[PDB]
Amino acid sequence: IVGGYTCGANTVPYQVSLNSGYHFCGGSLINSQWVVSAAHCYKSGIQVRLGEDNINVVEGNEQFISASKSIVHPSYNSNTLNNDIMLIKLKSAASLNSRVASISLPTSCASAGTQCLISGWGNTKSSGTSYPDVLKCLKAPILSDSSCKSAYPGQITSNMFCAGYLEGGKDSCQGDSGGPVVCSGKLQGIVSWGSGCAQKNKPGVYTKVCNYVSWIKQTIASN
Ligand SMILES: [Ca+2]
Repeated sequence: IVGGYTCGANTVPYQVSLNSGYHFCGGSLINSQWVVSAAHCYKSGIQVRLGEDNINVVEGNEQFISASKSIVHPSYNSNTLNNDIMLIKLKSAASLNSRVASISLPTSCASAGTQCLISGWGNTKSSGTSYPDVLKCLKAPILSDSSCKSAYPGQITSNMFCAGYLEGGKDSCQGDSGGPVVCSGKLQGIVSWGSGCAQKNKPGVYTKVCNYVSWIKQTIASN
């Protein structure tokens, strides 16, 4: 996260870390057995880390759980990043408490201007690379579809939204992918892609979770 602040330990109880011997993506807990993340974070060997603040120190409150399976959206397109969503089933059910809790799915899409909380352990630099130990947070509005499309003409599908600041200085960055975008208590977005980090007129692009609620529900029911 570039331009954000320290969240505070366990204040984003639905944030997960995907680990393969290092932190490579984020994700959100949506029930005791399932995490949502981005299709592009897809790899074998994933250990889901819940209740993490400092990802380098065991502090207490962590639960380390192997993914049992990862489900990339069948229509995911790695050139376009259209349908950039993935579900991960935990080998066993997390223990839900105040530190480790699930985020609700929206029942309707958010409008332009809604303020959301984005969070991750990704690079905190616009230029160069500086990874934090602790979770960082950012408040960012959802931009209008007109602005989003005039920033990335021919690249925005109806399953993507833009959020952030046209002025540069504040954004998600390398490391943050798969992580939540939460707006009024629901998960509206997934960190997906952009152009550099916190560059002027190049806001971050997010997966539009409201378009996937049925798919999520349907796939979880059958697995
Ligand atoms: Ca830790």
